Formats: sequence, C-alpha cells, structure tokens
Amino acid sequence: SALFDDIFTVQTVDNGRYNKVSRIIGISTTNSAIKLTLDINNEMFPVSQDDSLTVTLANSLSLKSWRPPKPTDKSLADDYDYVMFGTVYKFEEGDEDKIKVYVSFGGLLMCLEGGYKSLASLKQDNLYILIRR
Amino acid sequence: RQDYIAKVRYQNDLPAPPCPPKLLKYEIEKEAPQKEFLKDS
Amino acid sequence: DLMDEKNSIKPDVIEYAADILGDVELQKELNSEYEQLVSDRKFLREIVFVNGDHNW
Amino acid sequence: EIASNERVLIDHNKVLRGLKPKDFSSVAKDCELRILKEK
Amino acid sequence: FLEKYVAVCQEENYPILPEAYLVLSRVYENKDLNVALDYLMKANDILGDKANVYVLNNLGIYHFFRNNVSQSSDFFAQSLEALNNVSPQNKEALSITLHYNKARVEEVSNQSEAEKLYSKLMEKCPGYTSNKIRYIYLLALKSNGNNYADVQQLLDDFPSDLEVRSFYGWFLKRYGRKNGLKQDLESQHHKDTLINYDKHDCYALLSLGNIYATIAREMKVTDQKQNEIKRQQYLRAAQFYHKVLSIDPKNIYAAQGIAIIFSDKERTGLALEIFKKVRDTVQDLGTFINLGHCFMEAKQFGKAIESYTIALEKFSNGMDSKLLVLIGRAWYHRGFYEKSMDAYKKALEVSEQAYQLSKLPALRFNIVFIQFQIADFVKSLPNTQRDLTTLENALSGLNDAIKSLLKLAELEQPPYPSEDLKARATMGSNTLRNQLERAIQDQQDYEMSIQEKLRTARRKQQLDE
Repeated sequence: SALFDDIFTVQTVDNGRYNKVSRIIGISTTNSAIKLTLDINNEMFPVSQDDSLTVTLANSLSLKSWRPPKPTDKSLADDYDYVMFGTVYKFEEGDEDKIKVYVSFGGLLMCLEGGYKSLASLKQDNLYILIRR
Repeated sequence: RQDYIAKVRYQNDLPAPPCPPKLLKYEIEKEAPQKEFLKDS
Repeated sequence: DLMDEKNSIKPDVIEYAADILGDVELQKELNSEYEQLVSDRKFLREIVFVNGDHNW
Repeated sequence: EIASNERVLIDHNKVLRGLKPKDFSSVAKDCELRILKEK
Repeated sequence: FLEKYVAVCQEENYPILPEAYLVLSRVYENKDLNVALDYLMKANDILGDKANVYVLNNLGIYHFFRNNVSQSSDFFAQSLEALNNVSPQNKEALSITLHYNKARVEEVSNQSEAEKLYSKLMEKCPGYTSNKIRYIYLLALKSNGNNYADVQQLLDDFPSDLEVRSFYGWFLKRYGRKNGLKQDLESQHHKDTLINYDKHDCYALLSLGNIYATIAREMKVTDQKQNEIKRQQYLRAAQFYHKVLSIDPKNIYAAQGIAIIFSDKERTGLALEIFKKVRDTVQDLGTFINLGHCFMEAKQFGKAIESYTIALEKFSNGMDSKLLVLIGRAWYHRGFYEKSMDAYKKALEVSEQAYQLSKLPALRFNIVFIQFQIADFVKSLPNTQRDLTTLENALSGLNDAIKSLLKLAELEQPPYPSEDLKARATMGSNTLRNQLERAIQDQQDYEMSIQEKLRTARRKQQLDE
C-alpha cells in the first residue's frame, strides 16, 4: 500500500519570496543521510522549526475524472492532515547509494535523498505524499 | 523441517508504574481562600 | 574498446555483453566509426568553424 | 493533608497520552465490527 | 475570560493578578504544558521575591516533564530553600513532598541517593505508599526480584491501593516462573481487583487480557473445539481491550494486544496498520520488533530488515542475540525469494557475529543451514552469474558445515535430531560436494576460453597494423 514511511524533523523553514509557500528541510530520525526538501502550503498546513512530521509516500490511496469525495467512502487519506498528488520527473540513479527522487506537485517541488534500498520502490510515474502532525 | 532456527515472541509488556512527582495545589485551589479572595472589598 | 573490460560498454545495458569481448571484426567496425568521428572533428574544427562555435 | 495537597499532572488512563495524544476510535470500531461481531 | 482580563489590564497598565496566571496554568495542564509553564513563569516574574513553594515545585515538575534536568533541579533547590519559610502546620507535609520529588530526581540521576531519601521518608512517614513502592521496585531491580516477601507484605499493607496492586501484579508477571507461583494467581488477584475495587482499571484488564492470550497461544490445537476454545479466550482478551478502549480510546497497549491477536488470527493488514500507528505514537524496542515481525509476515523483507536494524541500534545497541537472529532470518528470506547472493553473505556474517557472541548449538545449526543454502544456490547459478572465488568460498563453507553438522549430531540435545543432522551432512557430502567441483571445473574452462579469445585478438590486430 505505502511505498515509503519515515519521521522527519524540520531543520529550516524558508518563506522567502512567497507568502503561501514554504520550503522545509528535514532529516529522518531513524536514519540520517535521508533528506527531504519540500514545498508546502502555509495557510493549510503551517509548520514550525524542529517539528516532527510523519511522511508517507503511496502510489494509490485505495485500501479517471476527479470527483469530490463522498463522505461515506474511506481512503488512506483519512489518517493524515495534508495529502498532495504529484508526478515523478526525475529518478537520479546516482552514486553507490545516493538516490535522488524529484517530484512536482503541480509546481510545488520535492526532492528526496536516500539510499537505494529505501527508495527502490519509488520508481513510479505518480506519487501521493501524506503528511501527519 | 530442518531450517533456520528462530523464535517469535511479541513484546507487549506493561511498564512498571512511574510514580511521578506530585504537583502541589495552589492556595487559590482551596475553597476557603477562594471565598476570602473573591469576597474582597 | 572491446578488448579492455573496464573501457567497454557496461554489461547491464546490453543483453549480449557476454559474447562481445574479444571480437575482432566488431572492433574493426567500431574503429572505422571512431575514425570517421575523428575526421569529422578535424574537418569542423580546422576548416568550417575555426573559432570553435558549435551552436548553428 | 498530603492527599488533599497532592496533584498528579497526568491521569492513570491518560498516562499513555502524555504531551501527544492520539485517537484509535476507528481502531476500536474496526475491532468491534471484526472481533466481537466476527463471524 | 482570563485572557480578556490579561489584555484589559495590559491596555490599562494595571498589575496583572498572578492568580489568573496560576488558574490558566492549571487549566492548560491538561491541554498544553508549554503554555502552562509560560504562564507560571510570567506569574513568578510578577511575584519576584513573592515566589512560593508550590510555584517553584510546579516549575520544577514542568521542567522535569520537559526533560530540563538542570532547570528542574534548580527549581527544586529553590523550593527546598523556600521551605524554610513555610508555615509549621504544612511544613512537614511540604517537606515530605519536596523530599519525595528530590528522591525522584535522584532516581533519574543516581539510584543510591534516591534509596537513601526513600529510607529517610519511610522512617519519617511509613504510611506513604509511593515511597515504599519505588523503594521496593529499586530493590527488586537490584536484587533481580528476590524480595517477593517484601512485595507480598506491601500488597497486604494496602490491598485497596491501585498502585500497590498494579506494582505487585507487574512483579508477578516478571518473576512468577522464577518464584514458582500459580499461573492463575495473578489472574485471580486482578479479577478481585476488578470486581471488588474498580472494574474500569485498564491495568488489570490489560494484564488479564495478556494472561488469557498467553493461555490461548499455549493451548494445543487438535480439532475445531479446541480452536474455538482458543478463539473464546482471545475473545475474552479482546473484550478486556475493548473495555479499556471504551475507558480510553488512546490506549496504545490495547491496540498492540489487538494486533497480536490478529497476528494469531492471521489478520496481517490490521496488525500492520496498528503497529504503524503505534510506532508513530511511541518508539520502543518492542514496537520495532513487532513491526519487523509483521513485515516478515507481510513478505516485506527489506522493511523488516530496516525495522530490525533500527531496533538493534536504538535500544539493544547491537548486544542482543535475538535481534541478530531476526536480521539473519530476514536476510535469508530476501536471498531465497529474490535469488540474491549478497543477502546470503550478509546473513552469514550476521549469524557468525551472533555465534561468536554466544557460541550456541542453535546458531551453529543456523550457520550450517546458511552455508548449505549458499552452496546449493551457487551450484544452481550459471557460470556467467558466478566466479571462482564464490565457488571456493561455498565449498569451504560446505566442508565446515558438514563438520559442524557432525559436531551437532555428537551433542546431547541438538536443536534437531542427530539422525537428521547426520543424514543432511551425508546428503550434502555425497552429491552437492561433487557438483560444486564440477561447477568449479566448468568455471575454470569458461575463464580459460575468455583468456584465449582475449590473447588471440591482440595478435591479429598487431598483424593487421
């Protein structure tokens, strides 16, 4: 169901040019050398420095035209506070164990650095990212 | 079945009681001091 | 280079990497290709575009 | 007097909540529908 | 209303009453410890020299819950200093409370001073229960549960105390087999606690559920009736957990027991979801071990390896043999299902490290099994997918595995019957050993052909030049 799961601590939050978009940088608590650079919407999921975020990546929300979700149906997103959907536009099979995955959620960019074993399954066309706090 | 030897035992053991330090109630947490303070002129 | 192993095509990109090393006719073909490329480089660099501009 | 003045920050049932509580009401509902109501 | 009063006073430049701050901190105790601590700090700043013993004690407890050991210790020291100004009537009670808090801080820092202050307070006030509970608990930790008489006496002293009963039940669960007590004795104790004292106590309900689950798991399955009785015991445990959840839906241990029952019932998805939620909630060794077990049951061997590695590094610190055994099993599963030799190599190295840490017959058999599987897989591999070095290593491992199989067969109580060990060693030596040599010869021929081609090509190239 879920293709990746970890817990990140936010090191830096950069607002910069924009008002509704923040860059956050996090490193996994259980495993260093895993980095997460991400764009988020401030007004919907505001974050602060040194926060703890549960990040999950899935290829489907199950347990083509989009429709407003009926209140009766249940999906994987019911357990999280912030769900985005994007396309993977780069899978850098880099050095011995340095793998970078670039994902764009409609212009909001994410880069995930990590070892090959953790990010092997992330070679998909589209990914959901599910953030809980 | 002569294969790898491994034992599986789920760990759900309850921890010992913590007995943490107890908070001390304020003077205004008692009814009589509350009455004295509120009835001030 | 089909004789030196570490200067050859990577084995994970081609199915037939086993029966490539040590072949001499295929090396002749590759050498002809590389000589053609070197001739093209010389012709472009010494005659046509002397200043090295490569965006045309 | 000690018992009257004593106050405990967290309750016996709430000790598992601490500074960060989480809800398993959906888990309880699934358990009821799939263990107590299991066929 | 208190925030409005604070704002109005700030706008009017009037002295804000610290009592409003204390009330706000008391309210936020159950909502936000940070805001309560901030309001208490503001009240203390307003008071200045008017700081009281309760304010300092609550600040110290806040910093202790915040793990601010230095600040908590400083606040406790200030509280003890201010104790000299306490009215004589409440002086004894507040001194006992402050000494108990200082003993708790010592127990965090150094258990010896904690035990000393515990004895001091017990002589000062023998009637207090938490002091005696903590002192006996520290003694049991030091004595490895050799003071069962003290625990029984404490239980007799306060049969109605929920804390005393819970501590006694925890000690029973820890050392019942050591003390040889009745298996159901703790069950009867918790049943009496629930019926006659409090039927809404989650501690006794969880203990009873664990006991019932253990009884059901140990029960032999022979037919439908015995499986139904096991399911009924699991249903009793699940009803205990459901009552606990009705009391409090935020109980991690009830969900963990539910997941364990599902694992016994092969409901792997629900157990996996529960364990993931638990890990998101709390992080202990047991949660990681259960996650690894579920991943092994869910055939996600890589995630199981990661979970076991994190469990080993965070808590066990690479010392427990069982986690190494689990890592080796997961690596072997990965190598078998994915036909990966490096997984076999890592499993072999992990098993070797665990054996060198323990040197037990079980790990000897594990090493032998790993080496036999390695030899079989290497023989099954084609020439193009292997090399001479792997063949030689597999052959050496096969020889050592046969020798260790004979050694195990010569033991008193080997993990497997000695006849099976000898039969497996004979089967490996008779056929697999010769097939390994045939594979070695074929690999050598293949390398020789490669070198012949490589040496023949260059001569013809030089002739052409």
